[PDB]
Amino acid sequence: PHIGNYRLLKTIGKGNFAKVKLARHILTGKEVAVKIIDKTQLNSSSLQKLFREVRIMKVLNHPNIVKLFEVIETEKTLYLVMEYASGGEVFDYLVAHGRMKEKEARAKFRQIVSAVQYCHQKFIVHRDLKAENLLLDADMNIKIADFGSPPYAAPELFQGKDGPEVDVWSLGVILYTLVSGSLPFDNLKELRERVLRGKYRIPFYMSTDCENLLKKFLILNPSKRGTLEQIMKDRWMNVGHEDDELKPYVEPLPDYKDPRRTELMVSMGYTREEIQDSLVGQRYNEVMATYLLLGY
Ligand SMILES: C[C@@H](c1ccc(F)cc1)N1C(=O)C(C)(C)c2cnc(Nc3cccnc3)nc21
Repeated sequence: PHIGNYRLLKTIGKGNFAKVKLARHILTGKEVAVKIIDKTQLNSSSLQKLFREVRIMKVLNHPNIVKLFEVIETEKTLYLVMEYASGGEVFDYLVAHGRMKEKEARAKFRQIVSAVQYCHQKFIVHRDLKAENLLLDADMNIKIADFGSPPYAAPELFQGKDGPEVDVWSLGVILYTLVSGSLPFDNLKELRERVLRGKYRIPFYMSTDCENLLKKFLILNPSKRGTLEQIMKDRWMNVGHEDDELKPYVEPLPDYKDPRRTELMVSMGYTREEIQDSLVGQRYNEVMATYLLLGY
């Protein structure tokens, strides 16, 4: 229970060679979730997908996407240190709470759309968004997990045809999933047909407002599906947010020279130059991890 700068606590998840353990950054006392991946047992394609994830995770900085703090690499094992989302799975919440009232769903959906679009600003497409890919933090805010399933697929994804247009369909599914508690389309062929028809069951409690937005997402033609920037201006998206309309994610400017954190770090034996080089170089080393975590 001591992998590098971290002290391992519980095991919030296990699986196929990859296992997530709740840990604590010893220098800052902060809580993190360490994704421990055994590369010896990983196949040809999954390693390519893993390295894609690590490369993406490094560029993103959205309050609704799980932050990466450190990358601890060994020959056989890879350790990815990410922010731990205390709330749990949105899936278990939809299971327990029953479903979400449009007001609650709106708050969480604004974040989902903002986060996904932010990836799109950077020409990054998730290609597979699911309600069991969505996490909740302490204050019940969405935290999109990782890039590491079929009812969430687009029509042309069956028709044999990969860009941002795909993520727009999946968000329609996600929105429906949140407000109703169920999947809009349901063996194969039965799912293939119902998704291709486009016709989904509209629940009795749904508003005209919410159904219009679903229509903006769930469009059969991939070429006729709206962008996330034009969908952000939708009425349902801004109900109780009249002055604060949803706009493409801000992205804060870099504060690589915080005096509070740098004095504490220089005290720890870190050189002022290595603190700067690690952040400018975006190395995600023990220096970078210590700095990002100190800012909490
Ligand atoms: C364990 C795993 C995860 C991710 C998405 C899920 F939908 C379920 C589990 N997982 C991860 O890989 C990473 C991003 C490191 C992560 C961070 N935080 C949490 N929190 C959590 C999940 C479930 C119950 N209580 C807490 N799970 C994480």
